[PDB]
Parts: sequence; C-alpha cells; structure tokens
Amino acid sequence: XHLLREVLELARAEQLAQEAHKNRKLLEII
Repeated sequence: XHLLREVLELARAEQLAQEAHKNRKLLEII
C-alpha cells in the first residue's frame, strides 16, 4: 500500500547512509 512504502523507505537508505558515515568512523577504532 501507499504511504507505508515511503515510511519504510524513509527509514531505509537513511539509516545506513547516516550509519555508514558513522560506522566508517568507528571502523578506524574497530
């Protein structure tokens, strides 16, 4: 259905695009 897809997509990519930008940092320590 509509809306839900946008919502699940809102959490998608972003959660990683932002986490990758952070994970890439913690990767120096870990």
